[PDB]
Amino acid sequence: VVACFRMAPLYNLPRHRAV
Amino acid sequence: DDFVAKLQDNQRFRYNEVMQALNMSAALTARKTKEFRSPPQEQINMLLNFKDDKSECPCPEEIRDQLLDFHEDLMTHCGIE
Repeated sequence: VVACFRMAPLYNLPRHRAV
Repeated sequence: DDFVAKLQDNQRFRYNEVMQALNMSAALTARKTKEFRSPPQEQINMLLNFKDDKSECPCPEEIRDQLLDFHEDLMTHCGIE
C-alpha cells in the first residue's frame, strides 16, 4: 500500500487542475 | 482560484500535523489519512460537504465561511434568494 499512501493528495496538484 | 489555493494550503498543513501525530496515534493514522489516500475528485468531494451541517468535513470554519459568502452572493446574482 506504499503506492496508495504516496499517491498525490490535492495539495500536490497544479492550481488549474485542482480548480 | 483563491478558494482552492486556501484549501490546498490547509490540506497540506493538516497532512503535516497528521504526520507529526502518527507517532502518538499509529492506530488512528489509517482513517485519518484515508482522505489523502482518496482520489482527488473524492478529496474535493469530502472538502465540499459543509453546505448543510455535516461536520465530518475536515474543512475549517474560516474557509467554510468564504465559500458560503460567495455562494450567497452567487444566489443573489442569479436572483434565487
